[PDB]
Amino acid sequence: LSKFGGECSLKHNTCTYLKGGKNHVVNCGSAANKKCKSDRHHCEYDEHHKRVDCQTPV
Ligand SMILES: [Zn+2]
Repeated sequence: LSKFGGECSLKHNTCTYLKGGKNHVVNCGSAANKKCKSDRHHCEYDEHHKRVDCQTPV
C-alpha cells in the first residue's frame, strides 16, 4: 500500500496516518486548500507521489 489514511490535527496542521500498523506524521501544507480546517478530519498521504490531502472526505 502506498496511500495511507489518517486524521488531521487542527492545532498542529498535521496528518497522522497508519503505515505498517503504526502512527506516522506529515505536515498538511499551509495553503487555504491544503491546511487542516476541522479537528480530527480525515486525511490521506500518498507516499508514492509525496502528496498530502487534509481536506477531502474520501
Ligand atoms: Zn510511480
